[PDB]
Amino acid sequence: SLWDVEFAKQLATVNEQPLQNGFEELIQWTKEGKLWEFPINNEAGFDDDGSEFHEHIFLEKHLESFPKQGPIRHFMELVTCGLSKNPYLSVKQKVEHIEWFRNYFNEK
Amino acid sequence: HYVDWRMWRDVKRRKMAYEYADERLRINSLRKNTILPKILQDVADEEIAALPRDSCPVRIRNRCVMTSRPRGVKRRWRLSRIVFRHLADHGQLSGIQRATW
Amino acid sequence: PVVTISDEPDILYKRLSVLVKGHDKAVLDSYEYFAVLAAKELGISIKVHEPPRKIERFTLLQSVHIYKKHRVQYEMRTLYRCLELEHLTGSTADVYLEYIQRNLPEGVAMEVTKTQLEQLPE
Amino acid sequence: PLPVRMGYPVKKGVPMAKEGNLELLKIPNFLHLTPVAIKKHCEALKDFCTEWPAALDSDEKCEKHFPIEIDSTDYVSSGPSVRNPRARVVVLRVKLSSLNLDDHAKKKLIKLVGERYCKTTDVLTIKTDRCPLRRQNYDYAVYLLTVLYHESWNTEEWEKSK
Amino acid sequence: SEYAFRMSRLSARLFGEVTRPTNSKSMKVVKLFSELPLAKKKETYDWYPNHHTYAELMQTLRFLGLYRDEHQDFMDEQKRLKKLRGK
Amino acid sequence: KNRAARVRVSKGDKPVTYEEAHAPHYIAHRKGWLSLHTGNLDGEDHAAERTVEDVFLRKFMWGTFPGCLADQLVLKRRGNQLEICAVVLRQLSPHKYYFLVGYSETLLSYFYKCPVRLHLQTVPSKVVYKYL
Repeated sequence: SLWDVEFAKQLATVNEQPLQNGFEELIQWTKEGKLWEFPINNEAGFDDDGSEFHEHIFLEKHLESFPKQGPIRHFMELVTCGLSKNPYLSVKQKVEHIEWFRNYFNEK
Repeated sequence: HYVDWRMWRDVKRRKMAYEYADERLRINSLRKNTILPKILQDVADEEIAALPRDSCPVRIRNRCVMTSRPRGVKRRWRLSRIVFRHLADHGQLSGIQRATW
Repeated sequence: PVVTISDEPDILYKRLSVLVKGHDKAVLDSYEYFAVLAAKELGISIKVHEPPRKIERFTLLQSVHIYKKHRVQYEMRTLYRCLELEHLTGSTADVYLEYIQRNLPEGVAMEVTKTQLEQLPE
Repeated sequence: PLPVRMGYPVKKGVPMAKEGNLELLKIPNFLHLTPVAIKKHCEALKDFCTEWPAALDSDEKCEKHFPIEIDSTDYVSSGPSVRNPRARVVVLRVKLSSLNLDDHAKKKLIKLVGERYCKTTDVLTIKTDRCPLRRQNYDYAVYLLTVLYHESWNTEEWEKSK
Repeated sequence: SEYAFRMSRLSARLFGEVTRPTNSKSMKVVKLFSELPLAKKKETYDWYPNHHTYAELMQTLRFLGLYRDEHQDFMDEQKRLKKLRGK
Repeated sequence: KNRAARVRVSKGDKPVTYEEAHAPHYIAHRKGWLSLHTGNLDGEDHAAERTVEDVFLRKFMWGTFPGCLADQLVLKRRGNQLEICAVVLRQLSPHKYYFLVGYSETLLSYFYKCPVRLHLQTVPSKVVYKYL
């Protein structure tokens, strides 16, 4: 398949939109990611994963409530509220934080 | 590979305070508190009192790069007024001018 | 156009609130004039004026070593132009902002476009 | 090809150099695209002519049709980085007055929210910005509002005495 | 108020937030445990560049013959002169 | 007095440019701004990193050409475009010019993830302000 690869390279070199013009260079920049995804919608990045509009807040069940006899449950609820009010976190991050908190608190 | 030394001291202190993130995080979050038990508060107190220098998160003093000056510095440009004034005098900053009101 | 003709419903856009920010007066004037010209060519009734300026004159001395009886400041004659488009579609506004950003004024004259959707409640 | 003179005079003569001047470069630079090229670009952009509804302005009928008013902007970024932590703004500014279908929920919603419920126009703007995005934030806000309305449809037993 | 407390408890049970009230000194701990503390500010590790990788890049560029190091070369020459005069 | 960037009278036919002859109280009056970057803006934030990047780019471009940059550059950020307006002087041949320009352009475009390009200042007269 030597001739096949040769023809493939010839195609990728010629048929592909070459330069020879300023508009062609602009198109090459836009395709190679050199230029921002105009219009700058701030979508090309900063996704922070998904939430499915029901994962970051619904934390009532996922709590692991210590025997209700002290302020530990209230503190955990406050921590969950603070995490939900912070839009700079994800599901896995919040889960790991809650797990580490519960551990460091009631390891025993 | 800096020229001065105060810049390197600040770099080392800031990076040591940033690296040991969890330790100082828990310490500052649990030490001074009137709620919750005091066992963990005393644990954090002992941890912060027994550990050596170059780790405490209280090592943040605004300084510049061109001079490494702590007196009069802003977080907006991470440089001092002198460096800002030196750059403005050369017309290398937009919008900066004399107080014409 | 060359944007894959679809048949799905679009989002109801309303009010493309814009706010230019800069320092130089002539640059902001040129930017707002070009924006108004492009908007009029597109055919969108809008209004333009001048909101209050925002200047936080930071503090600094006049010399470098030692001087207090003679102080100085570094302010700016910044201006703002709210080139808001009252009620329009999202695709046209997006193409307009794309054409703008393809050659926006460096540094000064930075726009802060803002839309206001609607959609159905429940 | 425009020998434009730029510079401050010395005493009593003519500005400095003729061709490229330092000031000319310091200008934000708009020499590109002349009025003719501007008209050409406008004729190119003539495409995209989506119709718009004439629902009467005045900030009344527009809200009556759809009370919710989400904000989905697209700020411009600076430097060579496109990551602009500013596209997550979202507010569910729904006009409760436009709804006007609360038999006993009038006494429930007034208390289930603190910094809301006005007098002239009920601006129920529950800043729902808990998730790390915008569209799913608005979806969760709408779901929570629907759940709250369904729960208020069957008011509690001790909600009358306030 | 008792009625206000019961209403807040009911809302928290429905919404899914903090229920009973207490001292407001827990917000600081919540922020320090979840949000940014103090040393992890946006202008700390970036306040000063390490200048190690940058210095190596500048040295490589100088070796390639496409850069200039005036201060460094002058200091090296002065050090060589001092050593010749030294020590 | 104040000699922030000015040069008092001395001779008559001495070398001097626009940036090498201005007062501190004329930064924006009789003199322009050599850096219309997206840093020192208001009410917009982000200024430290922008100024650092501008200084780095200016120093790199000054170090590129050996003995041909009298005044600083005029960076322009049109979103994702880095336009350079250097005060370059005719050095030698055009082959070396094109080679170095292309090399620097490709290097900066592959490093900063943003297209970069410069243009020489082919003018047979500097921007002399005061005759001095």
